[PDB]
Amino acid sequence: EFDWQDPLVLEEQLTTDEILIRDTFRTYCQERLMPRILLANRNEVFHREIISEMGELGVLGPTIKGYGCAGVSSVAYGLLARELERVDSGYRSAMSVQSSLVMHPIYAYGSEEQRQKYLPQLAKGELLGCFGLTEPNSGSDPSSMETRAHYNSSNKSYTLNGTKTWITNSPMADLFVVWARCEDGCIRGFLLEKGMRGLSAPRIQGKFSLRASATGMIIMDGVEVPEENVLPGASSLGGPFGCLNNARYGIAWGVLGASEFCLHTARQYALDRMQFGVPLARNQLIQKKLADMLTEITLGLHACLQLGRLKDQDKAAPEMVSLLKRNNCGKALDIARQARDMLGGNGISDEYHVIRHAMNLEAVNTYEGTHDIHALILGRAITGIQAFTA
Amino acid sequence: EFDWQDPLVLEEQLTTDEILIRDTFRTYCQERLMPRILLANRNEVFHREIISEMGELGVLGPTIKGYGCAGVSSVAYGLLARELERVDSGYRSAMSVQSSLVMHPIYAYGSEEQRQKYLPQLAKGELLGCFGLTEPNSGSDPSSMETRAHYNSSNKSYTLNGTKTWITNSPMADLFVVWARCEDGCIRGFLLEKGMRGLSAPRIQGKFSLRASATGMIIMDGVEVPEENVLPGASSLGGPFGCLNNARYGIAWGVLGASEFCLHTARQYALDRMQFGVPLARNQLIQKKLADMLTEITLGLHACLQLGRLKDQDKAAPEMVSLLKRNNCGKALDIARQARDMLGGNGISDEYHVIRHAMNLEAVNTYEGTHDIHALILGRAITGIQAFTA
Amino acid sequence: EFDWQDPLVLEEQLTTDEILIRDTFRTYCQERLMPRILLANRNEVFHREIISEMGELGVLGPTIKGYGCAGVSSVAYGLLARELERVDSGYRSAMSVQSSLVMHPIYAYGSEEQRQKYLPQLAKGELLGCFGLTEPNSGSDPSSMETRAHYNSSNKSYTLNGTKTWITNSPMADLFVVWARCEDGCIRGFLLEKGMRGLSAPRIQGKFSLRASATGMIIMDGVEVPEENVLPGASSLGGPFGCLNNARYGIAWGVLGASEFCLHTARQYALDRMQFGVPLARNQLIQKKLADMLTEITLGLHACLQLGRLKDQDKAAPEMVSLLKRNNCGKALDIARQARDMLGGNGISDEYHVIRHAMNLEAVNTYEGTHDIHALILGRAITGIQAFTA
Amino acid sequence: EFDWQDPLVLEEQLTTDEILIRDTFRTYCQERLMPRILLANRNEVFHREIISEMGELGVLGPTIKGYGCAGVSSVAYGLLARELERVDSGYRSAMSVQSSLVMHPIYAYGSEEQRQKYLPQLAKGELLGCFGLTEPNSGSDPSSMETRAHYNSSNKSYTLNGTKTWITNSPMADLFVVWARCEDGCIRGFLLEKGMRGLSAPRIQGKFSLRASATGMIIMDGVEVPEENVLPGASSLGGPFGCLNNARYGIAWGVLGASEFCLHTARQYALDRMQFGVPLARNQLIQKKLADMLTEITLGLHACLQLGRLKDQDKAAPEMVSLLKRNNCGKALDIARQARDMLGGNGISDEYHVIRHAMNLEAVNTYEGTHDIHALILGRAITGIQAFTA
Ligand SMILES: Cc1cc2nc3c(=O)[nH]c(=O)nc-3n(C[C@H](O)[C@H](O)[C@H](O)COP(=O)(O)OP(=O)(O)OC[C@H]3O[C@@H](n4cnc5c(N)ncnc54)[C@H](O)[C@@H]3O)c2cc1C
Ligand SMILES: Cc1cc2nc3c(=O)[nH]c(=O)nc-3n(C[C@H](O)[C@H](O)[C@H](O)COP(=O)(O)OP(=O)(O)OC[C@H]3O[C@@H](n4cnc5c(N)ncnc54)[C@H](O)[C@@H]3O)c2cc1C
Ligand SMILES: Cc1cc2nc3c(=O)[nH]c(=O)nc-3n(C[C@H](O)[C@H](O)[C@H](O)COP(=O)(O)OP(=O)(O)OC[C@H]3O[C@@H](n4cnc5c(N)ncnc54)[C@H](O)[C@@H]3O)c2cc1C
Ligand SMILES: Cc1cc2nc3c(=O)[nH]c(=O)nc-3n(C[C@H](O)[C@H](O)[C@H](O)COP(=O)(O)OP(=O)(O)OC[C@H]3O[C@@H](n4cnc5c(N)ncnc54)[C@H](O)[C@@H]3O)c2cc1C
Repeated sequence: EFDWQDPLVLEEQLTTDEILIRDTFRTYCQERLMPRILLANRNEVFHREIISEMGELGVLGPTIKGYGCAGVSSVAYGLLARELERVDSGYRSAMSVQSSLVMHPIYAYGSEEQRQKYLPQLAKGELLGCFGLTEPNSGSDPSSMETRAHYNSSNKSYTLNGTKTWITNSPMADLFVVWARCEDGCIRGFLLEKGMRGLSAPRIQGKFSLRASATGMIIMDGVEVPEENVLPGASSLGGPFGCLNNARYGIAWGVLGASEFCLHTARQYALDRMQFGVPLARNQLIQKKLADMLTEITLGLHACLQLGRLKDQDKAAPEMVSLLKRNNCGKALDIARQARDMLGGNGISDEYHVIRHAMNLEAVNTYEGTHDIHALILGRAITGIQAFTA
Repeated sequence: EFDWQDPLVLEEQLTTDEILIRDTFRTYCQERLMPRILLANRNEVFHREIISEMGELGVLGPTIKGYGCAGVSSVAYGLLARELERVDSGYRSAMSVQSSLVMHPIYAYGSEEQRQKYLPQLAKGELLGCFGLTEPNSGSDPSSMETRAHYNSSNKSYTLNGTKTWITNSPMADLFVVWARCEDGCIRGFLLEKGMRGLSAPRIQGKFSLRASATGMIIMDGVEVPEENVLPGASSLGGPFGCLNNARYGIAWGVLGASEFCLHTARQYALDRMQFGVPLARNQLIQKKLADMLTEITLGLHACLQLGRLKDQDKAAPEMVSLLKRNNCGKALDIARQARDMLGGNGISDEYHVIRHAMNLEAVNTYEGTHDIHALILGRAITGIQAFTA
Repeated sequence: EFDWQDPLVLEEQLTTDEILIRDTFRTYCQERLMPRILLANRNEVFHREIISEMGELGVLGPTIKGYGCAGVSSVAYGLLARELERVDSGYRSAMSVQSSLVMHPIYAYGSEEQRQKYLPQLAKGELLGCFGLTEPNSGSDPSSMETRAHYNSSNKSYTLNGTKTWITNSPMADLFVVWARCEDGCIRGFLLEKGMRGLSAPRIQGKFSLRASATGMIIMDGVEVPEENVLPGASSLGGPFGCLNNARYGIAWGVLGASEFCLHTARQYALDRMQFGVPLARNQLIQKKLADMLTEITLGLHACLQLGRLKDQDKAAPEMVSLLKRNNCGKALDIARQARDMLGGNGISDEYHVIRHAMNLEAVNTYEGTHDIHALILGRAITGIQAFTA
Repeated sequence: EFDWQDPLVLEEQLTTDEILIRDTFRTYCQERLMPRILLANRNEVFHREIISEMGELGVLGPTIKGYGCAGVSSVAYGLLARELERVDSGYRSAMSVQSSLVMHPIYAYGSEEQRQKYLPQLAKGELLGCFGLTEPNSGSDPSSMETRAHYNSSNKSYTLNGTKTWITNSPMADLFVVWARCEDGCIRGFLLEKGMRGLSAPRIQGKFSLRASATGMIIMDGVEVPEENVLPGASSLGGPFGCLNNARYGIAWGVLGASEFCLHTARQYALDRMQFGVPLARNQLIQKKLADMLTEITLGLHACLQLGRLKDQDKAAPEMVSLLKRNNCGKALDIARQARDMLGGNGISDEYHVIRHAMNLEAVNTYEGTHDIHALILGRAITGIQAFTA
């Protein structure tokens, strides 16, 4: 009766459509993505085609209704993220950005003109987007951003000056969703396009996490943005923070995919690998580790399902997402690390993949809110007292 | 939108009946049990009346259909356990025994005569029962039990000899469900009654955990048991192990009640207690602890709900129960310990209750399968390889 | 070559005198203290005689030179604390107070008259002292104390008003060293004596930690203190904090005694206790725990030795003591908890002693600076930035 | 008085020579090694010159007396390892191999001819050596090695067949110390030299740990070894295990260097980096982490000193080394991981170095005995019962 691959029977909680979506995508991930990841991660190569392929599959911005989007459930989105990360976090990162940080904001805060113009191309993967929020001196604290947008009443345009750093996709992006503080004090979102004079996106080197993902900066040297390129629905941090919650939800699901991959790899290895005349799996010390991995993965999976259902009922609060994002990323990191220890020397070889996941989850536990920041977010909600600053 | 008392909205997952049952019982627990626990735990006093009271409420053996039992869902049973333990583990222990270790076996493995005869009295709390499995040299390993039952073909009866130890309720029990190895090699269950010649149940002293619970031994000096007092439905360890899973399920839910109590107490204390001119809740170190407690409690609550639903569909496997029992008891223990540290000096006073829960959860994490035994149970299920012995 | 009872050979680091002192005291502790601890802890009984006995042995205020004191090394003091706590923390607490919190301050900040008058009696155990610093609203933050001392220029005396709580020895104390804020803003130390009008010391009930220790309050209802009873060498928090470091040093050593006791008990139990046809010690899960316990104990022992040597050279800084106090108390707590889990059901019985140590170490990790406060103390020293307040 | 860079004043425990040695080497490491590590690690480049340079400095095989070796203390050796690893584990690995796994065995188990012939060249870095013990199917269990050596009575030589894997330095080694099982059942050590027919040493690719170190295999296709190339002092596992303890001792010290580097980097970063209008160092959550790092580093440093002193007195047992190797490597890993989390996004860049140490320590915690194997080694010593196998 017990199936270690699905202890609490998540399967019977999914709809036929969700199950169908998951399996279909899984096939694509295993057939087209797994075979390119080894060298991609080793030589820091991101295949632009990947976005086009996922575009044809209609996986980009799946929860969006209309504009060429699937219009599927939040749970389906979570299931998609899990299958992508089961392969690699870098790949899932590229998809999170396109879906939740680029398409979503244009959909929720954009004008109908902007939706009509960008969504269809983004959905089909014709345009690669990026989300510019973080800056050299503004990470956990967005109120410290220095990127400014000055209004030109005569030209009915804005002039942007600033630097965004650690931006996923920027080096090969076509559309840039940038957040800058305005003269009125409010921070707004601007749509920039490659080619605009004064806009640069150099690549960041020396990464030892999310190597199969393109990461760069966004340097704006007096970039002039037409008024029509401004997002009319966002005013102050609420716009970005809102988008952030959608990306974080996808992340809470995704890391479970990476964990499951690590669990499966460690398990099979423990059964195949022999020392002292028996398989490693025969040892108590080894079995306890496997039990811990399965336990944490399971608790996170069913919690994510619940959040996904609440989300579709418009009953999901940002704190809920922080709770699972923080929990799953932290737990996922520990799992990948244990798995690495379990494969011994072979574990430091990327040929065995676990080392790649352990490295990748390092970055995942940091971006979209650090583990400690999310704790403080929960702390504020629990006590009603803010403790970020002094 | 966010309610820290129910982060993922468990409430909307419960039926009106379940909610009604929970609240009704909660009222009883807060009005009748909380007021007696301070001194009960301090002076090791178990109020026999408690079983009668719960009997009138019809909370005893709630999942049983007929025989004067409520016939409620597994989730309802879990909800009941949670409210009882929110008060004290010792109290919930007395109820777990009566319901899952005494009534359940008589219901599933007993003859119709035994059901008709015992269930109604047990349901109303007229009879206090106990479950005798563990022995001085047989704890984590039941195959080592030395209690033997010899058959008397002439009298059509059995003669039992042995010692059961660390038995909840034994000192004031009326009915004893004892497990002994038979001459044929199979271990069977026998129903003994206070008064039988050769049967003794002395109390155990020096307990510093579950003090409000009566704990003793069961000494059998050639006790003669009529054949009709044997449970015809059990043959070898499967009978007790089966019952054990039902008790463990209730335990997985219960410890969450104790955790929630500790969380609420620590939280309120952090808000009321002031040092350095501000409430303790203002400190980052304090807020992280609260965030961790809420996180673990939440993951366990929704996992338990899922298990409860599967259980009512007859799709629950023993491994599922081990996973949650091990997880929730371990996590609950850490939570009570953190809470104790958070109340400082006052935390070692039973007047603040947290110290009582921390002590109680010590025993809970040990009985009904130790934390490590459950890991091995999961390990066997995951690898297909047994690692209990060498 | 390897001796698990002393992995890094601490023995060859001790002087013949230190070794002699340790063994002599050990004999007393095992012969006179161990036999009374079971019931003492169970019924909350502190034997006043214990202080007289240690007085005859000359163990009280051992580092003090003259006044009938041994005048031994700091390491000897640490060794003494370790042997006392190997028996019980409550007992070591009574000795820490007498030696470091009562005798030391009178020795360092007192007038020659006060030394001549009190030290000899305290050294011989004729007088039982206590240290009154903590108050209901002043624990981790001493600047919040409300006990005030008003000067009476005419009578050349002070009038004290306030309440000290959670004070070790107060219910049966003869001498009270109380700290109160003065009209000039500075906090001074006053010597009070039982019998003074307005002075009350009721006992605290409901303790589930350090039960063999007498703990009470110090209520001062307009107590008049002669000027000669004021400690001329202390002015503001430096006096108490200075004394505190001496007590904390003894604590860092002591908890290692309790840990060693828990390690030895768990080890022997694992060898004697059999399940699954072999001793528990045969299991990998069990052996890892023992390895962890030995490792932490060893690291702490040699660190304490080093601190002790520096101390005698007047090169010990308060931060050094915080580091070891915080480390050893935290680690000791984990060790006792693991040991308790290792003895299973029997572990919750005080007959097996481990449960007593686990409970006791709860209080030890809280008093003389909480685990988190000491972290902040280290944090300030490392960064040069204070983070206690906001 | 308190200096966070040396809490317990290790400095006053070192001799003038040891201090002189440390500082002299430190200068070399910071001036010649630090500047090459960034790209070395990034592009997997090991500079052969490094061994020549350390050879001129006389740091190779420092504890050896004569043969052109320094003949310094064990503590000096530890101090050297700490300064090397403060730069990079890969670099220290190359030195550990040359000193403890190549020079030491030739010194202790070799013939005078072999010493005269190899030591002088190894000491000056003229020859690069490697230690071949591990095989594809023989890691934690050496008794499973398949490399065999057949004796040729006629030629008075041996023929070796087998494969060694994960061997540090092999791809550019001149001398190979290989261990093979003989026909008599005993395993002996053979000295091979590059150029011998049938000997191959291909490089291993895909490493994501110790990248600045050359790692390869040793394939022996019927390699013929003269009798004079056999180590006359080793017979069965004792030879390699003996050498292993010397390398492990150096490792226990070394990882503390990497930890200190991570602590210093995280600390400075916390002081320079600002968010929410204050330096990160102002936050409680940040300060606790720093306190933990300093605590563990300190406990390990003084324990290592003690072991080093015992070693020079020939009183060091293998278990002592396991205890510190296991402890320091495990703790060092946690420290590097925390530091990485503390630098946020920048932490995944090798430009900030912490990510390199975290990756490197992964391998260090695995080789020379895994964390769990060392636990079992301690477990056997503590209980007298072996638990490696079943
Ligand atoms: C691979 C990768 C891809 C990324 N892609 C994008 C992208 O597409 N778009 C984008 O906008 N950003 C992106 N980012 C950046 C991510 O959003 C930011 O890295 C994160 O928000 C940045 O904070 P920080 O790195 O400056 O960390 P900081 O937090 O400033 O500093 C690091 C440490 O400080 C701690 N800390 C901070 N404040 C406090 C406090 N008040 N109390 C206690 N502890 C505190 C943190 O928890 C952490 O441990 C990416 C980052 C990475 C690594
Ligand atoms: C308050 C209380 C009430 C109880 N009430 C009842 C009752 O009503 N009815 C009843 O039948 N029993 C009862 N029990 C007993 C409980 O069921 C048993 O205590 C538990 O099953 C007993 O095992 P043990 O205590 O002997 O532990 P043991 O496991 O024998 O030993 C303790 C340690 O050994 C470890 N260990 C054991 N085997 C292995 C292995 N193969 N590998 C690795 N580690 C191992 C355990 O995990 C544990 O840490 C009660 C116990 C308590 C404390
Ligand atoms: C058995 C026993 C015997 C004692 N004997 C004596 C005695 O003889 N003499 C005496 O003077 N005292 C004595 N004490 C009291 C001890 O000195 C005090 O209990 C301790 O200093 C009191 O602080 P608190 O209990 O109020 O804790 P509080 O710290 O006020 O509150 C508890 C929690 O708040 C946390 N906290 C507090 N401030 C901060 C902050 N700024 N940031 C983050 N976290 C914070 C603490 O770390 C802790 O977890 C005794 C206590 C006990 C339990
Ligand atoms: C960078 C690097 C450099 C190296 N350089 C050298 C060198 O120069 N010379 C050399 O000889 N070797 C070298 N090695 C290899 C090192 O000595 C071996 O990797 C280690 O001994 C190999 O064991 P394994 O990798 O097969 O692990 P295995 O232990 O076989 O398997 C991995 C896991 O199994 C666990 N495990 C194994 N047995 C048990 C048991 N009985 N009970 C419970 N758990 C168990 C381990 O603890 C571990 O977590 C190097 C390795 C690396 C990564």
